[PDB]
Amino acid sequence: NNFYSVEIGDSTFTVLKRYQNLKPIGSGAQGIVCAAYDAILERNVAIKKLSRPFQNQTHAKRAYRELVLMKCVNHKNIIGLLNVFTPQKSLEEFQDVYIVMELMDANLCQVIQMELDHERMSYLLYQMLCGIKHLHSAGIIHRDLKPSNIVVKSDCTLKILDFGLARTAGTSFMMTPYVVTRYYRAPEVILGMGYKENVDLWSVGCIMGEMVCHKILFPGRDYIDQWNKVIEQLGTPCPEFMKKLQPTVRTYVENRPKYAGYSFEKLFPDVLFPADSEHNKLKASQARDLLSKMLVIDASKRISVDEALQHPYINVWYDPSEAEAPPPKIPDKQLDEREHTIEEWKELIYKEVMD
Amino acid sequence: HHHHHGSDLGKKLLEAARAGQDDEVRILMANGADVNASDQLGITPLHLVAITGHLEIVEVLLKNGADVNAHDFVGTTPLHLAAFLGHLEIVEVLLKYGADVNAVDRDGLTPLHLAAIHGHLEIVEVLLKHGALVKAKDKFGKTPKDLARDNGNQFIYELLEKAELLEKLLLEAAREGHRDRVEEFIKRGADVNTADETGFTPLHLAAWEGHLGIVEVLLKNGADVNANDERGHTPLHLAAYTGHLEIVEVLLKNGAGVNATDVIGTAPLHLAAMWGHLEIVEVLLKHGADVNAQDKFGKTPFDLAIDNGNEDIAEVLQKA
Amino acid sequence: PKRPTTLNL
Ligand SMILES: Nc1ncnc2c1ncn2[C@@H]1O[C@H](CO)[C@@H](O)[C@H]1O
Repeated sequence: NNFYSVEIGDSTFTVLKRYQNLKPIGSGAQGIVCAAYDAILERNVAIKKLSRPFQNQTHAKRAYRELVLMKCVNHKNIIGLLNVFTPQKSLEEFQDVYIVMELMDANLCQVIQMELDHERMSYLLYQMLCGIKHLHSAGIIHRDLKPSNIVVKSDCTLKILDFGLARTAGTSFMMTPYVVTRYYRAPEVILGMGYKENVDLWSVGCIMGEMVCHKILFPGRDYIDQWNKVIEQLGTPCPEFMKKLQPTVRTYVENRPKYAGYSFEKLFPDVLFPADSEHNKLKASQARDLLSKMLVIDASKRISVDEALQHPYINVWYDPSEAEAPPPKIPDKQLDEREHTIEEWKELIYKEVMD
Repeated sequence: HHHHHGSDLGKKLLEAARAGQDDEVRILMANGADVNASDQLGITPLHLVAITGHLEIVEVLLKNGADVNAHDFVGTTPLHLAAFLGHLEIVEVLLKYGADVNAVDRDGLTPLHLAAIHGHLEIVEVLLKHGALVKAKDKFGKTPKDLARDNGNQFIYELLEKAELLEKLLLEAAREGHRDRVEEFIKRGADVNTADETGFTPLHLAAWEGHLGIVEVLLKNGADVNANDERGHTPLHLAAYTGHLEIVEVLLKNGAGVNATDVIGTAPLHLAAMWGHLEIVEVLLKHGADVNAQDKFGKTPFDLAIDNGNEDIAEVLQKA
Repeated sequence: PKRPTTLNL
């Protein structure tokens, strides 16, 4: 018919005949991502394949959630949907879902490792914050930003790939050998506290500090050891913070070995930053000042997305059409709250694919 | 005038346990350190070693007399920490040495809550095997199944849901009068002291419907004789209301509260006189029911007998 | 200043 199959390694991609010359570009928790040439659009696209998402309740929840958001969210700094199809003809035969999205050049692992100047470092962080603020205007808190799900293009544009974890999603998604999620997990999530919208700035602080140090800031050996790596660097938090913790978590945190931490001048010395740009705001001290406001254990004392966009290191590139863009209207008011059975998820996802 | 001083090795033992130095802990215990050394926050060495997860030294502390159910200033027992951090090995040895499975902290959390919050399935099984309250509510009225749902641990959610359903069937089996079903659900592990949304236990429903055989079976399996519903009614209240003599006498033999009152102040003797069960009134008086008991309105059992026109019962109450 | 227009690899 109008479909054809191509063997990509061990995965089998049954894509539309319009998508030719499929080539692998990355491996994720949901499956393999391929780059193709859309002969109809005469442009390069990216295709990822979801295999029986409904069969897993958590994957069904994410697949539907991300299908809904991918459609209605249109923004310069969030990856854009181009097509959605399934090769199966009926609801009973329904199996796989293919998402066609804008094709980017690489992920942040190539940019974090290379040596950047202040102009590109701040502009990439600005593009990140614009995407985060747009997601927040729709009521989505990402809580899962890491170099692996942030992609860039050779013209220095940045886009967020996924929409993170919901409130009920948990600490992590399915397995992948190319990512360690706990490194960028925020203290609120670690210690079982509630999380606010500024939880995403902790991820940004870890990513920004990684652009400067060229190594993982907080490399925990296990889930609860991640807290040790955080306090060893930033210092044991104040008693004001620990009072908000649940009893058992508080008992653990109180009886941890006390660490005084290091000042951000010792954590991020001037030598680790590039030469001070010709712009007055793009100084090594300004980038360190932004880090001192993001990498903060107490979310109550951490700055917000709007405050970071007004920070002198970021405010250089402020454009209201990018930061104060009109928020997207999500059609499903119970996007994250709905619970269904495996066959109810199957029919719910199938309808999103077909219209 | 007299100035006492102490060697205070417990502070050194607390630090050696917090740092996870097992050789120093053994050396300090061998030099006289108290295994129950308390911090200003109430932390004992058993707390700190449970956090580090050193099973060998946990058992040495327990063998030397450490309080297995010590709680700190926020009410955290070592079992809370072991359930929070996922130390199955320490959870089992703590329960082996007599830990409280339903130990509760400042915010009403049991160890089953913490295992459900952080997705330690095997610990949930061990906690439930040792008799954890499946429907234990906290400061916010959330059961462990609710917290498993809130943290996305579906497998623990589905595990606790089937355990709640089994308790739900035991309740209806006791109400309907199916003795074989009641005994079957007890063998499968259903908590004999489970409660519904308004506080009725299986013993409440069995006494209400007059299922004496099931009342005896539940009591033989360790049911709470004086469990309260939200209104404050014990099984003896409902038994006195129905006028079922055989159940009233069985409840009293197993230690029922003859003078228990509800939110209004109504005692089993009030109900027996209210509904004209002279035979029940005599037995309640035989077990020492208070005749002068007043409700919120100042009505004694004699008053309610006079109000409802039970002339025979009011005479018995008058002589007492 | 003007936004950067190139990012190598
Ligand atoms: N639209 C996409 N464009 C470019 N690369 C992608 C895309 N989606 C996924 N990838 C690659 O796969 C990884 C995770 O799927 C990313 O880190 C990236 O390397």
